Amino acid sequence: LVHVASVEKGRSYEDFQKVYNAIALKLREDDEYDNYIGYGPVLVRLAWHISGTWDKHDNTGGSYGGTYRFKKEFNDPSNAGLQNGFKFLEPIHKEFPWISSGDLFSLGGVTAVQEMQGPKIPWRCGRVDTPEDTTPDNGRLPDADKDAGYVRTFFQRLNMNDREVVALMGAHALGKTHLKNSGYEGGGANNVFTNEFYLNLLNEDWKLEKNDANNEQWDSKSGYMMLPTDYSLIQDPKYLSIVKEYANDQDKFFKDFSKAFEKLLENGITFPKDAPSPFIFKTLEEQGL
Ligand code: HEM
Ligand SMILES: CCOC(=O)c1cnc2ccccc2c1N
Repeated sequence: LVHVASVEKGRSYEDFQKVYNAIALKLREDDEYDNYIGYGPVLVRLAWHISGTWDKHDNTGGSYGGTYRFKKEFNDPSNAGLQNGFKFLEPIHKEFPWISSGDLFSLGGVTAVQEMQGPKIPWRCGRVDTPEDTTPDNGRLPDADKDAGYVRTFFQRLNMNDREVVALMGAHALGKTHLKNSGYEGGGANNVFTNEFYLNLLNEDWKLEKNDANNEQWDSKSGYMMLPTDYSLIQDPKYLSIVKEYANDQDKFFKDFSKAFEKLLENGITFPKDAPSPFIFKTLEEQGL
């Protein structure tokens, strides 16, 4: 099973920058969403979920196929709430129908991260829409009620190591949990990409409680929350070290996240030797737009 990247015919950097810009402009002007969080966080989550289906053992799933457009994956309980990201991207796709679904979904996550003042995420095109019988079964994305051993084992399926895992989890500084979506409630409702996930883990006084859906979560007096899988990053000594490193080094966190997030979005894709170099898109701000 090889998924070879194939550049959308006749497209170049500028074409993709235009799609980036459309997403970013819509992020700016659809700012009311989810009590003024905006769509940034959910678009980051969508990019991660469409990528997180990958299995290194047989090379199935991941972003290449754009199979989130299909009913089985669209309706995965693990993807509850992602329909909002899909709806956001739908007019974007109609404006730029030449882009593959997987390129669009992954590009939305890149754009969201950069537009929320995150690190630049290099991004490669060439994901190709594959048929419905390539859609991965439900159950490939991770549960939140688990411990560090689970997180570590889970992520080995996506060929991620401890540093990559800890880096990627910093995305949980963004957005919030929604009881109706996941059985968890709360979060900072933040839309600026920072290293505050790690600072919060280390600095808050956390109490493990049951929530209204009778799930376990960690709550702070200041009103932040952490999933059991989030908190496992300070229970495990290897993860804790890296948590401390990112809490104390914003630039290192940015750089490591950029690498891990790109890798996440590219898992399962074979890039031929004559493929274009990754693109680094300019923000609206850098374009004076
Ligand atoms: C152990 C792995 C992970 C687990 C168990 C997990 C679990 C969760 C849960 C339960 C939610 C709340 C969803 C809702 O209630 O709407 C959430 C939200 C979120 N997750 Fe994760 N996550 C994991 C890893 C990741 C990764 C690797 C990223 C991206 C790099 C990511 C990005 C996000 C973002 C941005 C949100 C907020 C979305 C919003 O505000 O709508 N997560 N996650
Ligand atoms: C502000 C950083 O710490 C948090 O408040 C926090 C912790 N875990 C989360 C897990 C999922 C979504 C949001 C999350 C979140 N916002």
